[PDB]
Amino acid sequence: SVTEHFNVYKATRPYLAYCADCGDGYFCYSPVAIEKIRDEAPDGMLKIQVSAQIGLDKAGTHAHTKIRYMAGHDVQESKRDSLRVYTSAACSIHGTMGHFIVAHCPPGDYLKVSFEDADSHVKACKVQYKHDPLPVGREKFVVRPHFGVELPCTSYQLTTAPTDEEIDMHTPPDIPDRTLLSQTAGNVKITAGGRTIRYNCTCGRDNVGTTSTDKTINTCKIDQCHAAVTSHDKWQFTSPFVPRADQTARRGKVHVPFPLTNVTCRVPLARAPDVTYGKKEVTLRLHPDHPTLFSYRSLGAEPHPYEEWVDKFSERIIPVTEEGIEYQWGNNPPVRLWAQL
Amino acid sequence: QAVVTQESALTTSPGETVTLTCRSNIGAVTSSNCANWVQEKPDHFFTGLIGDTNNRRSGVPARFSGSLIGDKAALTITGAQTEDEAIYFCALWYNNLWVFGGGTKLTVLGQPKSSPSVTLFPPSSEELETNKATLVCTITDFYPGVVTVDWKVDGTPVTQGMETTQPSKQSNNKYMASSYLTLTARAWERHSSYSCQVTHEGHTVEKSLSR
Amino acid sequence: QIQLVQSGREVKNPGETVKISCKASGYTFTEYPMLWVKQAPGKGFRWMGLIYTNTGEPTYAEEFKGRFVFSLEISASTAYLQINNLTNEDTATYFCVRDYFISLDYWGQGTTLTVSSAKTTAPSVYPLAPVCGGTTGSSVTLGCLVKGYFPEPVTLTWNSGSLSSGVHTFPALLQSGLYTLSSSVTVTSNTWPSQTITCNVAHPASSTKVDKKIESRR
Repeated sequence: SVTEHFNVYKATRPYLAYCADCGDGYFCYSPVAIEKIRDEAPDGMLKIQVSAQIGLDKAGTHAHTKIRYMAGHDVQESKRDSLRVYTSAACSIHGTMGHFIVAHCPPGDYLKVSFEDADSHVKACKVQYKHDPLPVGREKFVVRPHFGVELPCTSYQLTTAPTDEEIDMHTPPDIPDRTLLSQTAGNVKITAGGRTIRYNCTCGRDNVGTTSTDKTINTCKIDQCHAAVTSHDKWQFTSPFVPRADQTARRGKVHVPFPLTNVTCRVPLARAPDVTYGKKEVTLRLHPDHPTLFSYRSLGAEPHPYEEWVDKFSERIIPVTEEGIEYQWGNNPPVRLWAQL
Repeated sequence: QAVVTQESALTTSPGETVTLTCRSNIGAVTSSNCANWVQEKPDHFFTGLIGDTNNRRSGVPARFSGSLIGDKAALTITGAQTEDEAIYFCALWYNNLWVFGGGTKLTVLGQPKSSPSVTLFPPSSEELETNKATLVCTITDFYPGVVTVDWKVDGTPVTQGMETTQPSKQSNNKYMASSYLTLTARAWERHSSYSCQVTHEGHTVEKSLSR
Repeated sequence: QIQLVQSGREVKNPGETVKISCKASGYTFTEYPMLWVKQAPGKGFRWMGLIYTNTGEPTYAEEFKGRFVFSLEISASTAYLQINNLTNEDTATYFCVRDYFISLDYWGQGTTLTVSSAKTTAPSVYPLAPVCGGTTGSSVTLGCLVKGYFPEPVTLTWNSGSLSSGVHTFPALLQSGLYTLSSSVTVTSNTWPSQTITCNVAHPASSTKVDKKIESRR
């Protein structure tokens, strides 16, 4: 179900997760959960994985404005821009597929999915989101548009193949719905419909009810009944923090969007400071730039590297030996100064 | 491959003797090569009776024996059915397992069908909320089912709007099937005297609508 | 006869593989082989080899190497040809045979495999009944039209599946990469309309099905 992605979108009807602090600290099934993080990239590539169809239509055609919500208040198709991704900055997108979304974003302390699928504007099911660049290159700027360099990096290739890996779920979601059972006075009404019941026997094992079909209990309410939401139509892939009623499972699997592969890197390693050769030495005054790993390398010598990330004007006095200093400092190539009389 | 060659067209009569010919295209038969012919039931359900030059059929008419005829599987079958139209398969099983040649498909007389029994109405309003219209005009059990279908809503058959579904035959020669007039919803309101005018075997089925 | 419960009509996944079983029941035929038939497209039963009952031994023809598997799950009487090598130039019938009357004698089922690309829409069934003006004879022709099956399957039951004495049907036929037909039968004067002689359409692989009852527009 990745040749059309909607086969994998239809195998996994999404449900709410352990949304522990959506408001201040209000905790329940959160409708836009935080399932996994997919950020092993040197392409500045976050990926969020959660339990809604953010990248899967109802029939499964990837509607832009259809991002699929899924709850016991059921599967629906909420907005395409109204999915909140808040990393403490704007959740910039690179793409999205089903229960995943790959993106670039300058990081923070908390990622926060914001549930807004026409039942709300936002709801901030958040997570302690570490995200920091550690960028490539000698130079220290993250500005892609200037033309000064091209290094190698690895970024999330945004092609819509089926999978390289595949996450999945079974032992199915006996799930967060216990207010179904209709009121009998000392009995109960099995109010059947909408989903599968997952009942339990206290006075009568007809209180043990699976159904979208209703029944009767006599002499047993809560306290002598049992009711939970035990239905199907969802392969629930990564449900942590709300355990399934199954300790014994048979899962189904689906692939991983945005597979990380090799790319370039437009890195802006600009010109360094000014180098006057002196009476036995030489000296380059580095100006300010983006924070650049300067390396004055006595290349052949005892390699005390005049090397550090730099952000001010510094004074790289390379007293040049016969072995010759290498000013290869911050996003340029080297320079092999040989001392002379 | 192999060729146990006989008449791969087979034309029978009422109670008709399916003489499933297969003389050996290489030459002469044997029971180690298994020159056999067993008659084949509907939906391409070959069930081998006249087995390998040694057997008759289990529960079939008793006149059927796929045996040595010519230098191949000559299958003499006297006393066939009225609607037993199916593939009398000439199997050659060369001391390991049965591989097929062609097998003579046999279709006979006895019990010819009628005109196509008319189910021809513009169907319920589920398509008319989509801005569509698919009226169902068809026959049931037409025989000899050589169907001429003029499919044009608004009365006159034009090459669009019409549609033919699968007109499918049974074992007993009953072959009537459906089709539609497939146009718009307000376009299905634009014309109401549409249909599918069908005719097979001298019997003509009127698919006419009302809207 | 040790009769076949055939693997279904299946659209082909590309490069794919499975053990397409003709469940060869009627006994535990464990000392009994069969011809594991490939329903060739023109040729009919051009079987690419045979199965065994307990040995499971697939005798192999000269063409089924590559996309062929021999599968013999004969513990409850199952034989089968494995559809390996999913490609669009193979898709035909798949049958069995048990080896009684010592060549292949218990002629199996035959299930329609179709190697191909298909739709992302399965069939849908619609109720087409007697009209809001009349349409009323001794035979009142209705049913459900089950169309658009990309990929397979499609199956249409009459009377909601119960009152189905002869609901004449078109199977999945070609339209836009979707298998399409209609399963429609007559009700009597007392077959409908208050007695719900309803056309039910189904697509089990693509899961596109609905039962549309004995209720017309009048």
